[PDB]
Amino acid sequence: IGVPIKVLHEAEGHIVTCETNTGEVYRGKLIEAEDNMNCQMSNITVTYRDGRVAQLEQVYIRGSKIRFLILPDMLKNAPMLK
Amino acid sequence: QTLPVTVYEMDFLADLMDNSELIRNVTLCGHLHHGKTCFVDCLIEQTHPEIRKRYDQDLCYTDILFTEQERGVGIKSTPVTVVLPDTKGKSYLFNIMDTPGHVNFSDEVTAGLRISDGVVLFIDAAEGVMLNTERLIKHAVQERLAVTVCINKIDRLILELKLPPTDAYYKLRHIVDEVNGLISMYSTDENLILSPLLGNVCFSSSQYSICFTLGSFAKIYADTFGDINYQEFAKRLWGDIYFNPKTRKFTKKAPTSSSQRSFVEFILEPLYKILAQVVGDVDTSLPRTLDELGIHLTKEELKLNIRPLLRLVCKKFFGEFTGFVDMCVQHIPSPKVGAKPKIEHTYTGGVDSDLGEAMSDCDPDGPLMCHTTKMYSTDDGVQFHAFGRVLSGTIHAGQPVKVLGENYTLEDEEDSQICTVGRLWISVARYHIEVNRVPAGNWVLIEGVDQPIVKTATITEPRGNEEAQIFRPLKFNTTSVIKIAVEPVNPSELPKMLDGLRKVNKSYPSLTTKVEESGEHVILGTGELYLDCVMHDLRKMYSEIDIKVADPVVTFCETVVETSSLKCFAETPNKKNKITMIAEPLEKGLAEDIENEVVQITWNRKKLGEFFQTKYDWDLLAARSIWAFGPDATGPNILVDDTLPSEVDKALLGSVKDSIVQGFQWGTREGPLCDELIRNVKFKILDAVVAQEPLHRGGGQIIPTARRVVYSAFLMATPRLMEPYYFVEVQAPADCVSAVYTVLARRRGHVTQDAPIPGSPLYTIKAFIPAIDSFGFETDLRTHTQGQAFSLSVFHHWQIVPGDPLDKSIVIRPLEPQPAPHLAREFMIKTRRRKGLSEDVSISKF
Amino acid sequence: YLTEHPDPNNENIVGYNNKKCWPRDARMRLMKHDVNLGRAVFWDIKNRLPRSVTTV
Amino acid sequence: FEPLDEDWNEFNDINKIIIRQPIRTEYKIAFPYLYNNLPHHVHLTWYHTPNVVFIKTEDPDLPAFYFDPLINPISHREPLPDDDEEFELPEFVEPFLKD
Ligand SMILES: Nc1nc2c(ncn2[C@@H]2O[C@H](COP(=O)(O)OP(=O)(O)OP(=O)(O)O)[C@@H](O)[C@H]2O)c(=O)[nH]1
Ligand SMILES: [Mg+2]
Repeated sequence: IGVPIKVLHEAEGHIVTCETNTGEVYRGKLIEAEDNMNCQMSNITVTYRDGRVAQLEQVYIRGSKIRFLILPDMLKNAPMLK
Repeated sequence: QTLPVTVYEMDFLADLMDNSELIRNVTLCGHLHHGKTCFVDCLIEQTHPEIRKRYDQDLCYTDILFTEQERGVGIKSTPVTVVLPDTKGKSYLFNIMDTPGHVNFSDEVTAGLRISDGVVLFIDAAEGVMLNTERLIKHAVQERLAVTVCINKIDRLILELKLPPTDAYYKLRHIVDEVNGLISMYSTDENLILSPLLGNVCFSSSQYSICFTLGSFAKIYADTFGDINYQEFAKRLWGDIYFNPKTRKFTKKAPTSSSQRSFVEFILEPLYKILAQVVGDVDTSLPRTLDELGIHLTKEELKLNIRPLLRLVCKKFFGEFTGFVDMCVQHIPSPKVGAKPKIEHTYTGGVDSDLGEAMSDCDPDGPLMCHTTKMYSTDDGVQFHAFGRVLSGTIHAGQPVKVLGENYTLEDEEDSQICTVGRLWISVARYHIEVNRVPAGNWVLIEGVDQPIVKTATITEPRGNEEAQIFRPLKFNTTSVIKIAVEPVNPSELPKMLDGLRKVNKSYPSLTTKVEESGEHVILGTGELYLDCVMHDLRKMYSEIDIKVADPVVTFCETVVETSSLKCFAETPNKKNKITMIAEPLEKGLAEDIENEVVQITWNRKKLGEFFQTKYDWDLLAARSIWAFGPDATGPNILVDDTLPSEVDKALLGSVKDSIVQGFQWGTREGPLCDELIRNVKFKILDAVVAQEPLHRGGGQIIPTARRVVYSAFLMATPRLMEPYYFVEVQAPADCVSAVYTVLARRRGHVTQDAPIPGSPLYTIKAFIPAIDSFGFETDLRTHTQGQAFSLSVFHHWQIVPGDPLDKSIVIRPLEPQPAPHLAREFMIKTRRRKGLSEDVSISKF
Repeated sequence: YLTEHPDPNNENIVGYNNKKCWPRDARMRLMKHDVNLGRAVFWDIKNRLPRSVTTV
Repeated sequence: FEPLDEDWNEFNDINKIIIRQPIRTEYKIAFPYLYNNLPHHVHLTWYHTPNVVFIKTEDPDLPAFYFDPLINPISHREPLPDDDEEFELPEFVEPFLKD
């Protein structure tokens, strides 16, 4: 296993925001993440492509449809990145 | 600031404190000498590259006092804050409190369990469950913390006993079963089953850096061979389950007669083979084994001695202590989750208050609520630093705060002060990291509030939070009964000693220093080594003078045995109102039910009376007539009503009772014999002639009158003395057991249990001893058994001293050990002479 | 005696002349009442003599 | 060794002291600050080491790991999963150091 997956496992418990292939932005607390990018998240603010804001409390995103994730800024002092 | 080299950045530890889900508050405890501080040393060497153990001596990184270095035992519980990775690789913040395992310093553990959420109990694999382990299971369960158990010193099953593999498995299983029994004895929750299958029990050897659960050793298999689900493979390496090598499956029946269990086949025998090939075969077959396990050593590393080479091989093999982190994350809650029972148990006013729901969320902004339990000295000994945890809010360097003492209420507002915080640190053992703010959930070391703090304190905000109440004081595990008296050698140096006498009062939680009426400064303590450390710290740190200490004595109590021969009546000096009382003893076991809060006040009279009429079989006229109990709020004495409503108007008698209970409180402490507490009495009012005018019903007439009523009822009903009895457990070889029976025979004790330890040749002797006979007891055993027996003593109970304390016909020749009927008289007269009373008290005095 | 000369620290034991030739239980036992009475006796005798004429 | 006169007081009154067990010298040496006046140049002694339970080998023909009858016997007597949910290890996976 490489470095970015270990950075993904480090960001669990903090607030991340993910955008997937359907253009939808999901922001909230990351609960679980695996070697593959299957992300279980909770307390989610949801922005669709048109602009509707929704509240979804348990989301499980398949890692295949994910475009990218956005991590907190204090992980630049994490041990695997130094 | 300067700091040692650390494998993680300090800014990462600064930014990790803000998330209260990644923080764990853990207290390591256990019996004496079972491997706590060496495990902390292994964690420190895991986190620091430049700190290494010497080849001949232990490190002891968290023993920072010189008394702990000269005695070799732990005296002060020390905190440390580290960042550790788990098996999956995620970093976690650990606040670890190392507490001493000696029994007389049990107060150092209770101050550690107040500011933490989980308990890790270390148990020696060779000795097993002992006295203080059994007491700390009870004390950690009743304080409502999560409990995990680590079995340290497993190499004593290998290198000392030379024990077969299935017999070592049976020893470990017997230890775990006895732990489950001691859990199930005191708990009402059935979800506290401890087993290695649940990831709840760890295995360790502190001397050679071995630490594993089932999951970490399964991760070792997954890193060695690959393509194995370690979380599923670790579920079948314990209990009666067998590997069948033909089908390559796990079956519950025996394939052959020589089939071993899965824990023996996959885990324990490779450990035996690693230790055997390091110790016995370093010269011939050790490079073959190290080539087989994938471990490369330098040629200079092979030329070491056997113990550092075994530590090096086990450290290269097992590596980081990931199983301990997995156990402390899985089975010890975060302070965001476990805040609600902490506020429910430790905060006065309940969790249902307005501030309790604010503190139950662990909110890092809002009202500042901190609870400081420990006081640490500097190098100079001129000022102290408070140490506690932050329940809510965020404390800042330079913030003006309000310090609340243990006597503060919302009604009084007297025990409070406004102070200014100087600096803030997070504590490592031998250094400290200075920060400017500490959020909620962490531990904090506060400078500049040490002046009103005696034992504990509550740190709040000055403005706002006007309904803030204090937390509960510490409920200690044992009762300090040893009295010593101090004086200065030069009498002009009395204001110097009174400095140090209030300084060691802060660093010691269960210490009680008082001044008698004759001018003696009396210090209470739990044992000999405890007061030895009291004297060392006192003189050498806070007095720098010479101090004389008297001979130690224990604390006595007063009681009755028979029913009083005559009804005891007394009037006020206003000659208007009369109170009459009969004193009787309580039943066996009721006092111990009052003391352990099985029976309580403030109940709404129904369940209270149903207890008395259900268990102890009191009548309805007797169960519905209690007024109050104890001199202290839960003391073992009852004020009972027998006044019939046909003779005494109960609507007018209920007005004076608020003063009669003050009377009974003020008079059940400092009784008439030798000014000590009363035990095991019911004081029963039969007749009362109540005044009609309200000015004659004042407390100033009736409270000394009710005091004299209680004194007369106590003196008429054949009063006796009571002395404390210690419980003693002795670990000894099978030959010196008769010598133990010989030594205990001359100190008025009796042996209750003699039991062999399973899996060990040493025996255990459990006995009761008088506390006044226990001076030099340990030294007598360790001298008479040639140093092979060892003993520890805790406070257990109270019993009646044989003899009559009122027999004036007894003459006592001085400087001679008196026989059994003279004991109560000698104790009573000499304690009156020491405290400063008259030579005698008469029956018709009150 | 204690009206003019208070003793808050019980210092009137140190400075007490005693006879070391006898055993410990044979000479004077220094209880606080007897030491205060001895200091009071010597004070009452010392007050009666003008210090310009004679001095004890 | 060669050495390196107290009046009566309120403090050392023998009518206050309960004489039960005679205090010896080794009591004052084991705990040098509790039973001693003027402890000028004393040293804190080492308290205790746990009892080494090592048993010597008397027969070279016995196995090294043998249940010696000097050791007291262990009195013999869990959520285990079912056999049908078959967890199969790969073929080349062996316990460590079986050779
Ligand atoms: N054989 C063996 N001895 C150990 C092990 N761990 C610790 N010891 C030894 O046992 C002795 C006591 O260890 P400590 O860690 O000081 O004991 P402790 O638990 O700190 O005692 P407290 O002060 O009560 O906390 C030392 O000599 C240690 O080297 C172990 O894994 N195996
Ligand atoms: Mg220790």
